[PDB]
Amino acid sequence: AYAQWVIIIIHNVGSQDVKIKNLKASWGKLHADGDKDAEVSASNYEGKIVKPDEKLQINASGRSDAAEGTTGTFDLVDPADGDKQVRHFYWDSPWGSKTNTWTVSGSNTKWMIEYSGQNLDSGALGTITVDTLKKGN
Ligand code: NA
Repeated sequence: AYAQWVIIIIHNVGSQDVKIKNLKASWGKLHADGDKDAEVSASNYEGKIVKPDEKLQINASGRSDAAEGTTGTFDLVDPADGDKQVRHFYWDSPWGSKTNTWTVSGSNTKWMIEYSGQNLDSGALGTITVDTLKKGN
C-alpha cells in the first residue's frame, strides 16, 4: 500500500547498437528522471538507439493518490538485422501488498540479456538494470 514505480536502465555492454520499440505504459505513466509526477511522452524513447557503453533510463509511476500501480511493456530490437526482436519486456508494480512481476521473453540467440534489481515482493518493483550484448551465433 505505497507509491508504485519502476526505473529500467538499459545498459549496452556490447559493441553493437540496440534499439527500443513499442514502449507503452498500460497503467500509470512514463515520467522524467527524478520526478514521478512529471509525465513524458513515449516518443522521447520510441525508436531510440542505445549505443555501446551507453545507458538509457525509462521511469514509470502509478497514480499514487488513486491507489494505482504501473504496468507496461517494451521491446528491444536489432537495428542491424531489420529491427528483428531481441526480447520483449513486461513490468507490473501493482498498488498494495500485491507481488510484482518483471518478465523478459522471446528469443534471439545473437543477443545475451542479463537483468537484476527487481523487487518481486511487496513494495515498488524498483530499479532494474538490463545489460545487453550482441554475441552472434
Ligand atoms: Na507493488
